[PDB]
Parts: sequence; structure tokens; C-alpha cells
Amino acid sequence: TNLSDIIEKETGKQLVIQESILMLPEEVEEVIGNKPESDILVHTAYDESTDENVMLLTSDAPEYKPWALVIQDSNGENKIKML
Amino acid sequence: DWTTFRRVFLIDDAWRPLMEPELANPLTAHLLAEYNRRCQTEEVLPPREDVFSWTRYCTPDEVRVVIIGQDPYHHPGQAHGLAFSVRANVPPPPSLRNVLAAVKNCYPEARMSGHGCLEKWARDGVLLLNTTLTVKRGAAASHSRIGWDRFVGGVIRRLAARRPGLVFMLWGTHAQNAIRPDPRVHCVLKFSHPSPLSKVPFGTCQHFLVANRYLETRSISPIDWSV
Repeated sequence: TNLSDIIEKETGKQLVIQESILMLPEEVEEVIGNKPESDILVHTAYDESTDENVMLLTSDAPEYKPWALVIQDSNGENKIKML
Repeated sequence: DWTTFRRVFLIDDAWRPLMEPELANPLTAHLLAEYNRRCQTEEVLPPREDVFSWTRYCTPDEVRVVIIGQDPYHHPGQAHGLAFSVRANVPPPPSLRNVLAAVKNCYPEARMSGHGCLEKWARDGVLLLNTTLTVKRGAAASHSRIGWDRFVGGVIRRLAARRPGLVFMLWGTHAQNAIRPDPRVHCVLKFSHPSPLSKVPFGTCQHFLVANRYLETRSISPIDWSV
């Protein structure tokens, strides 16, 4: 539900989130470019076909509000989309 | 209480001295209460028998390396009680693939199974310990506020005091701020999370190499990181 549906609406793919890692704004600010207001839960799925890691960064539980979507290719290059 | 606690959770006895002192904390009683009220209206992972499987692979004295995690994987079948570890019939999640990647880089002579079940390491003295021991199926960080971390902290604190010369691998700021071991008595190694979002590729982490170089100086044998 919710979160995974978002990944599909954004990528089209039906990906299953495999882990959710908690990161602080400074750890994130470093990569996304922007600094979130609070702690970020990075939900990561892996699209084996394209061999990309699809990461849906939301806010912490229990809110889980979508903040940015990040697609990283096999060569570590990111495609960031602020939601 | 220890006999009953140990009963419910199937905790190994070697861990009695580090855990027992914590039951007597009123905040622990409430933690257990909150845990039990939850299993009644929510699917909690991992299964009750696995919540403390980390106390079963080696004794507190056999411990050599302590790796800290956050909460358990929330999709059923994944988690089995150890940080980062996944049951053998489950594909290694993204962070685990990077951890396993950093291992092969340090030790290229290693024959990896391609699998992600870390119970081999646990048996060797690597304590893969999360600070939040349970999670509701499908909700991440759902039990992160019920008090598991104050508890786990209490046990690590005792472990560190009882056995000098432990190596600690703290990945990500969260883990670094959570556990603050004495750095004059123990080897505290810090790094960015193994997550793929991290600015620095984890495959460049040499903690497994430094950990062993350290164990060499204290006359303890190195851990075989291959898995």
C-alpha cells in the first residue's frame, strides 16, 4: 500500500521495499542537495532488470510523508526527484 | 523473573549477568508490557523465538566484534534476530549487498556464498545487534519508541565494562550517537551507513581489515569474514 504504490506511480514498476534505513538530515543533505526538516527513512527497493536501486525517502514513522524519490544506476549515478 | 523471562524468550543463560540487572528497572517492565500488548493486535517481527537469537550463537566472553543496526527488516521471512542478517532463503537486501561487497574488497581471497545469512559470523564472536529489536510487519520504526534501545544500551554497557578490547563498527550517524563506548579501552570504528544513498560507497570501507589488524595486536585470532 501507500509507499510501494508511490514507487509504482513514479516509476511504473511494482517494486518491493526491502529495507528502511533511518538517516539524519546532515547525512541526507550531503547527497540530495537539500536538507530535510527532520529525520529521513530511506526505503530501498532494487529493480534487478535495470539493476537500479529505487529509494523512496519519507519522513520518520508514523507519518512517513514522501519527500524525495531517488533512482541510482549501476554506476552509482543518481536521479533525484523531489516529491 | 529471570527464569520466566529466559523462558518466554528462550534466552541462553550465559547472558544472565548482563541482562538480569535490567529487569529490575521499572522501565523494562513497561517495555515488556508494551511488547505483549502489541503482539495481540499486530503482527510483530521477528517471531518471539527469534527476538533474542543473538544471545545463542556465542557467549558474552566469546564476543570480538559488535556491529549495531537499527530495527529489524519488516517484511516477513527476512529477519531472524541479527542485525543486517537475512534468513538463507531470502535475497540479501541493498545494504547487506554493500556490506558483503566491502568484505570481498578487503579479503579478495574470500569465497562468498552469494547468500546473506550471517550466522557464521555470530558463531565466531560477531554480535550483530539492533537497538530496536521488534517491528510491526510492514511498518518501519513502528516499535522504535517503546524502549528497546534503553534496554539494549544497558546490555552493551555491561558487556563493554566486562570485556576490554572489543571492536565496535558503528555505521551511520544514528548508530554512532546511540553507542558511545570508551575509545581508550576499545577500538571504535565509524563509517557512513552501508545504504546505497550514502555519499561514500561502502565498498571502500576497510573496517573488516582494521578489526583483524587490531585483534592481532591483542593476540586474539582474526575473524574469517567470508560468508
